Amino acid sequence: EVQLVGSGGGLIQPGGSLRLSCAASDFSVSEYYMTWVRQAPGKGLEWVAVLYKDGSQFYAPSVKGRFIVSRDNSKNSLYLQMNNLRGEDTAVYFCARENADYGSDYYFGMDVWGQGTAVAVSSASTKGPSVFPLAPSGTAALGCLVKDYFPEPVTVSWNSGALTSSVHTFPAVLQSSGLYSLSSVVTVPSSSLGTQTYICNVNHKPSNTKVDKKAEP
Amino acid sequence: DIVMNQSPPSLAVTPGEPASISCRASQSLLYSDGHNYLDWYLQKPGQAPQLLIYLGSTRASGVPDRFSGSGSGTDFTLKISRVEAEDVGVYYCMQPLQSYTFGQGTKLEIKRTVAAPSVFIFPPSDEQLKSGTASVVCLLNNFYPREAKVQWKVDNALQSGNSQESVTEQDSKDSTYSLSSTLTLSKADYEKHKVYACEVTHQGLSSPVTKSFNR
Amino acid sequence: IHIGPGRAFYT
Repeated sequence: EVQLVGSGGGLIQPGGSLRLSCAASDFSVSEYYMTWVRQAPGKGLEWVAVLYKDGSQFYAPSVKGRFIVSRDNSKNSLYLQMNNLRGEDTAVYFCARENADYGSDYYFGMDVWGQGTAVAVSSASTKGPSVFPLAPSGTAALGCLVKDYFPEPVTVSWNSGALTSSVHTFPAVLQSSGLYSLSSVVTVPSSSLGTQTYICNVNHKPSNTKVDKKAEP
Repeated sequence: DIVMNQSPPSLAVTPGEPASISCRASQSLLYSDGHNYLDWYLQKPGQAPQLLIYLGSTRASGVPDRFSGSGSGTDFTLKISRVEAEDVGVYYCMQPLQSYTFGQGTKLEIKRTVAAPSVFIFPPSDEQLKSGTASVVCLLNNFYPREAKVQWKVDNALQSGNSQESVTEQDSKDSTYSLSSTLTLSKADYEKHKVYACEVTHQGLSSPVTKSFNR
Repeated sequence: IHIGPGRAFYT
């Protein structure tokens, strides 16, 4: 499988620096033009940096002289060193393989993208979430309450990725406390209630917290 | 300083109907090499953008027949001949000629019949009460259209500025929505009452619907 | 040969 998987990122105080990683599979990051595209919360797509196979580097004006695009020929990785971070930088960063060589004529668009890693510039310290069970009783519904955390994102799944269909993880809501909070739910048959383990796996990267909660009647 | 202008911001389409999104550039994305340098990308909710069409008019490997890109010079059009429930998301156009710039984006929505919500109410966990807070959670599962009234009533006496909602993105299988409303109370106030109720009005319901419980 | 970001800046 050909893909980009990126990592790093998380919460980082204003002014601080931060390195985003991104690693190729089944192609060489040294053999394609590579790009970094970000997306501010709610807002749309903004290009940030490009690194050409033909050595060179260029940056969007908004960041130029704070970000740096490096690759590693041996680690097969693309990097985005981000220095002196303003809040205007908090967004989701996507590295992408621009399948093009202007040398020859050919061009084939942003061929491959990464899953996208989140960066949050903020004064405030992290806080990991409390998880509480949402308990049930044709078909029935159960869920998890993921209260009081910061910053976004938090990732929820059920039975370690097994249970997908009928699942609904809601957008986080901002609470009066400055802290985010969400809920995730599944609808299942009332019959498999007495006989099926339903555990939701909450994972909050920047607070290093990781919870598996057994929702039961 | 090429600027792209996408039209419209949003459009609703019934599966089977055609759709047609427009991108308009500040300058000509026609290059002296005899090619049109403009792309079309789909960003399905909570995913990375996926390429649809490069070089103004050439569909990428894997993209369905139904997607076609046309245009030249400075005016361009992405067209879906027959929309499917799963074409829902946001469509962006990008030019890779002068820097890299994107359209404002275009939210594609599916139209479908009315769907009434099935409703669930969740009393606060014992685990959470042992922490001085009480969250009463209410689920509206798989309904259409998107608008719905959720009214909390404690000891039959409704609240205000007391709850808050969150709504899923339109599902890509059945083009439905789902909704969470959350009544947050102090552990204090929560013991002071016995019946908690969740009253939802919605287009797919003849008369309103309540789900409730007892302490 | 790369004067800037984009196809338009390749000599």
